[PDB]
Amino acid sequence: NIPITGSMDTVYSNSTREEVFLTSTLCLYYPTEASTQISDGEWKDSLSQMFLIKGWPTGSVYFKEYSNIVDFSVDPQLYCDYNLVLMKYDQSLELDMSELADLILNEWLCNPMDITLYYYQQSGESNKWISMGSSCTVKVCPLNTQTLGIGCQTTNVDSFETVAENEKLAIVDVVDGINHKINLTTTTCTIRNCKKLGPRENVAVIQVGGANILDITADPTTNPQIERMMRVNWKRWWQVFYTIVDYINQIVQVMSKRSRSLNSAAFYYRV
Amino acid sequence: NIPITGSMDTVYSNSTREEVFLTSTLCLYYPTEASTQISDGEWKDSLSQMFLIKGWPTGSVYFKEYSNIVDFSVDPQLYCDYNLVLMKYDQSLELDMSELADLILNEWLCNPMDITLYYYQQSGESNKWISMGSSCTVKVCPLNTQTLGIGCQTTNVDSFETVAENEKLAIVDVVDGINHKINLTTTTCTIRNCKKLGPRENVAVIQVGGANILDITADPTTNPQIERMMRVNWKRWWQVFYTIVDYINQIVQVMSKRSRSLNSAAFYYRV
Amino acid sequence: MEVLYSLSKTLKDARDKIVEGTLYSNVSDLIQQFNQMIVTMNGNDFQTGGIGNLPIRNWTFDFGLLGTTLLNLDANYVETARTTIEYFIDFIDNVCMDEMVRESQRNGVAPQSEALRKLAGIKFKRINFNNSSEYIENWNLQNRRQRTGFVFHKPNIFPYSASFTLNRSQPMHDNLMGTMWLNAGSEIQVAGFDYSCALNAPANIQQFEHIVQLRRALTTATITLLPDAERFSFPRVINSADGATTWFFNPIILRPNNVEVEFLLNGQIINTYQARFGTIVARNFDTIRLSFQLMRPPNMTPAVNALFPQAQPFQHHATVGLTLRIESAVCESVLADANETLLANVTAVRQEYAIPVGPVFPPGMNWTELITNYSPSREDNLQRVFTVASIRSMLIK
Amino acid sequence: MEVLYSLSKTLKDARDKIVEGTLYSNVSDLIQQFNQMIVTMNGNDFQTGGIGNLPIRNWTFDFGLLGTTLLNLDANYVETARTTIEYFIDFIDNVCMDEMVRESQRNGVAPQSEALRKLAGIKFKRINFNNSSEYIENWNLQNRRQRTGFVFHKPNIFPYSASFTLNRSQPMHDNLMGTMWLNAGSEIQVAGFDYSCALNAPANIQQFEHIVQLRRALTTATITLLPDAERFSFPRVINSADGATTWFFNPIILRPNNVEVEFLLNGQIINTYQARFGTIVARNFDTIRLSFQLMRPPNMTPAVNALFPQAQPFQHHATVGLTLRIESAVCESVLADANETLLANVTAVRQEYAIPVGPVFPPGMNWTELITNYSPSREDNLQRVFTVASIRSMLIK
Ligand SMILES: *[C@@H]1O[C@H](CO)[C@@H](O[C@@H]2O[C@H](CO)[C@@H](O[C@@H]3O[C@H](CO)[C@@H](O)[C@H](O)[C@@H]3O)[C@H](O)[C@H]2NC(C)=O)[C@H](O)[C@H]1NC(C)=O
Ligand SMILES: *[C@@H]1O[C@H](CO)[C@@H](O)[C@H](O)[C@H]1NC(C)=O
Ligand SMILES: *[C@@H]1O[C@H](CO)[C@@H](O)[C@H](O)[C@H]1NC(C)=O
Ligand SMILES: *[C@@H]1O[C@H](CO)[C@@H](O)[C@H](O)[C@H]1NC(C)=O
Ligand SMILES: [Ca+2]
Ligand SMILES: [Ca+2]
Ligand SMILES: [Ca+2]
Ligand SMILES: [Ca+2]
Ligand SMILES: [Ca+2]
Ligand SMILES: [Ca+2]
Ligand SMILES: [Ca+2]
Ligand SMILES: [Ca+2]
Repeated sequence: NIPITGSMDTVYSNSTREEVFLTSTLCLYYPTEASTQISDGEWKDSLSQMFLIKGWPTGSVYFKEYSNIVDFSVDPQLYCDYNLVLMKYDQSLELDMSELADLILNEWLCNPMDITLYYYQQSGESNKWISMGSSCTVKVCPLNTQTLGIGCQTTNVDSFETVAENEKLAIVDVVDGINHKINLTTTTCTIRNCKKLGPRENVAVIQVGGANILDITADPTTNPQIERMMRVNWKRWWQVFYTIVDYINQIVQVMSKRSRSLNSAAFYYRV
Repeated sequence: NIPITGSMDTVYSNSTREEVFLTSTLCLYYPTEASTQISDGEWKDSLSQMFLIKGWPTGSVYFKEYSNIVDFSVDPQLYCDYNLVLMKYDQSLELDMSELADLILNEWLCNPMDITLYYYQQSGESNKWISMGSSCTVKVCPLNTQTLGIGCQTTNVDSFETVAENEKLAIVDVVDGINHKINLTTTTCTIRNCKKLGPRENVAVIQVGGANILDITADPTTNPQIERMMRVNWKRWWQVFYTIVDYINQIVQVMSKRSRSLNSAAFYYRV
Repeated sequence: MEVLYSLSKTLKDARDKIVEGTLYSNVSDLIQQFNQMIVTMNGNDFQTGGIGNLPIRNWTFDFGLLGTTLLNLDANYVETARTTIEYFIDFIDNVCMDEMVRESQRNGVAPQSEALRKLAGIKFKRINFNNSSEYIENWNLQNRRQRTGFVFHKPNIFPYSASFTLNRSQPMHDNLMGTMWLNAGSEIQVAGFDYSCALNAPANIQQFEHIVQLRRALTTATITLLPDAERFSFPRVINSADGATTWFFNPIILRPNNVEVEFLLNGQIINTYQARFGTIVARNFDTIRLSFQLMRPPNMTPAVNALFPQAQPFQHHATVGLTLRIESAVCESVLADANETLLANVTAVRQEYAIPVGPVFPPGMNWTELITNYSPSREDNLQRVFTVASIRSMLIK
Repeated sequence: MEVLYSLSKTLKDARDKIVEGTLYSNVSDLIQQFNQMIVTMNGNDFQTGGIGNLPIRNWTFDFGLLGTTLLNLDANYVETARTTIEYFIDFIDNVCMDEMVRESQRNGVAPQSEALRKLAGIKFKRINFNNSSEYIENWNLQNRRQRTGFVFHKPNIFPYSASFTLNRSQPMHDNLMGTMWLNAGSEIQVAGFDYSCALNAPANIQQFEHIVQLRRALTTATITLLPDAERFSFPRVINSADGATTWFFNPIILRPNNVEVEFLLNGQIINTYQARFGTIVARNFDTIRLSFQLMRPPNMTPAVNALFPQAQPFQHHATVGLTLRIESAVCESVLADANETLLANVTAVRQEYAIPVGPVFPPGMNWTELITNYSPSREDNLQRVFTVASIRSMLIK
């Protein structure tokens, strides 16, 4: 990117809220239990009308149901332009909720790994391995410079140190600098070596249940709170949706349009 | 549109072909009989590998099969960034092929019509009514100043003047400046009042069969052979597809980036 | 500097009037003036050149006065006079070259070239002969500051510029509208064009306007205004404004209706010619506003009707042009011309000796970039070097 | 104009030295000068004003000489002298005022104000008394062309300019890097900021550079260089380059390590100082290159460590800065300062009578637009009016 000079006395431009709502799409991702509690089915159209009151065109708001948190965790495809992810917190799903939130909230440049053949290190702090599928069970075995396992025999998989089992998604970090031999269940899960770029400013995750538990930064030392990790108490999904619709201006202001030149085609939902 | 001044001595810029091939996507709409005659199914992957030689990355090409021309006419969504439409010509399908070509090649601004309440005029030359559905049989009864039929009785649908029968897609032009009553099978077919804006730069139509017959301009006087209505003879669909792949540079040179502040959201296959 | 002009004038008149067989009454006054020049220049040493490749040369003056007893000139008289005159002409030419090449940014009117700075002193005022040429008398007026004036035939006042503007556009460049012009030397050629041929314009009238700003206001200028601009009336392909792509257009020339030409001085409408072609005049004008229109022909033979369709394609693009020559003008400041070799002389003298690029004139003295920015310091130095070029061209053509 | 300064000087001397009881020894030569001035100015008719609201006035001089037979000055001498002197002071004040309101695009240094133009004539050359003040001295030197020097205290050579450049930018403006600067008056405050605090930079060192070009080459300037540019060292909300949105800037001031200032004249290293704050000297220069480095500290207490993470957010934004005052300087061309009141005098005289915007100067004569484009013609007019204002301030305050 070339330099961009600017003056400190340029007059503030007119507001672009009208332009952006006229030329962007809002993109809700809600759990199926939401609709089941709603017990309706004109509600998508009614919410589209209530968004039209706020300013979006009639078709610019797109609702996407998902089964539950882990089932959305496997392969999150965000087919649209400003992504809101409703996320109901329930106990024992803290880590998988955090994994999903991290994966959608950060941009990842990443490429496959042929587990059965090579041994893999990790470049540094911003290099994880992302495993996705029906049932991922990573079983790692660190090696030495002599290529012999430590805490594990290179052949006996039974001695491999499991670090996740039966998770739809797993963002696994291992010691950075050690050649690891991996076993992962090639049929029902695939593992890809991924590196963390800047934030994915296109998404925003709304935790619906209890206290702040999301820790997208895998580092223990830092647990930053991002503007895009919203949290709202709830008892009724209608109340949740009404709050989101009413304060959509604040949400989309907090969120920003994506900025990353992709090399891959996909189905987006644009205007 | 603000003015944009430009010199007449600036040096020609380098070739942008590689930039656009890396930044855009191509998508081919072909009939099912193409695959039937090809008698294969590694052929999509083979053609993607073949395009990669001409310089389109692996994910850039999207093959969207459609059953046949009349069935694809009904509300065609062109999920792409550069659209090719292979269009096999058969005798007696001239008007329907022309209808589809007009629809996709020309940019339309369409408004809903409520046949059951209002009698509709046509504003001028650029206005048409497009009816799309499983079987559209639009019958028109023109009306007087006192809303009484001429050549028809407003309440007897049998005396109406049929202008399309059982057609998946009909672009009807009636005499401008006269109110009409419409009978169209409301459960099956949807009719919209559309105005033709400028052309759509995104799409190109490769007529595959016979003589130069497409007439996009409903005016009898003008029959302009637009550059995007390409034509080629055929005996083998493999030969057709190899022709397209070899001459892809010329086709996308003929086409150009779409330019319109749309308002209707829809899925696109962009990178 | 007026001393330099008087030296050139008296040497020219010596070369001309001192000829064999002529009466002495024809040249009594000239011989007296030549003797004054000899006896006032005697004893003075001059240093010329020393910039670029222009060689350093020293001039010393010790000459004998021309005779006066002779009642009718003969071969001896004229050849001795020629021996003196050749040396003097050489000195004048070298001084003029020096003052052409030298430059200044503050007080451009002042003499550079220490030879000319010496000549500007008070001792050499007795040489002042008469200041009659147009350049020298404008120079004396400036020195005595008053209203100067230079008469120019076809003055190149416009910087060379070919360009266009698109008031309606799109990436396909298939339906455009706007203007496209050249301003070069003394010619303005402006052509408005519309691909729709005013299909949707109000009343089928498309408006085009083009405002040209002169660096110096021209006085009592004769102009030839014709319709149907030449250069913008044949099919051609032009790179877009960004330069990313190129766009075609195929002109169909039309009558430019209710054309107006305003000649403006400080935004004040000084002259206004409405639908009048041929030769026109402007008293005093700093800006030219060419306004014209493209009217869709209300009636149309089938040929033209097929030519301009109501549909989209627009395969032939309607245009309407205007050509405007400035045949002659009077300018307060100095300009190059088609009739005067002053700019050519100055530029040639700089190039022949490879003068380093100065702080005020542009590299190579290209007139286009010199008149695109024609600041007063640049004007002062230009007037100085042009007047020196006139003085030199009196002798060395 | 030299004669105008002589008039002002001799009136100031007359008002200060012709006082009750002072010996004739103290004032004999002054009386001789005054008598010469009276004799020269008698029998003339000057006209002053006629531009804007400045009223036309007519000045006629018929004043008797001053006595010389008095051993020691008494009262009556002083009253006669004063009734002459107030008239002369009013005349000189009006002449300077009318001169300060007139411009000339061509030949600025030549006088305007027909009164002053008449004073320039050969008749009044016997008034030339003394040319002592700095401004008249430099005027005489320019006419006597050679080096001129004006010594300035806090010269406002820098046009007002506040702006930033971003070498790493995102539409969210959360991980930025670049510089900001205020050049105003004699201040250059520059601050290079990095939001990541040099994580991925080579060796955790981020190089910041800032180039400042002077419109005139200052000479022998004392410059106070300090770290920690204050103005860019507290939270701020800055409009983006195109004004679309506004970004947040939350400084943490690191040391600027291995700073390096280069003072350059015609693009060659004239002076260089590394890690040398306090009072420095620029011998002769035309541009200032300030190059500093943001070096991430390797060792950190936990507070600093918490401030600068390796992660994405970057709540606190590291920065370094320099402040550079030009305490004093010497320039070849006239400038405004924080010491002399010449710009104030000229601007006040223009505004008092509502002079219309002239050809050469900017509207209102604002120093930012006057110095940002400081062409030679503008410099000529500015020197003329500044010298006239300095002349006027001798008598009128
Ligand atoms: C344009 O013309 C067609 C041709 O008639 C119209 O179809 C008519 O639609 C109505 C309502 O759907 C049908 O009414 C039916 O009547 C029977 C008894 O008459 C009753 O059992 C049904 O419950 C229903 O009410 C009518 O039969 C049908 N006509 C035919 C010949 O089938 C069509 O509705 C017209 N378009 C519009 C917009 O009205
Ligand atoms: C400019 O801002 C004002 C807010 O007072 C708004 O009413 C107006 O529509 C805006 N104009 C544009 C062109 O956005
Ligand atoms: C992992 O270990 C199990 C049990 O030994 C084996 O069936 C499976 O093939 C192994 N997978 C890989 C990728 O080695
Ligand atoms: C454009 O083409 C020329 C000739 O092939 C080449 O020298 C130049 O580098 C190209 N431009 C760019 C930006 O690479
Ligand atoms: Ca998980
Ligand atoms: Ca083990
Ligand atoms: Ca790691
Ligand atoms: Ca953490
Ligand atoms: Ca009938
Ligand atoms: Ca049809
Ligand atoms: Ca019609
Ligand atoms: Ca037709």
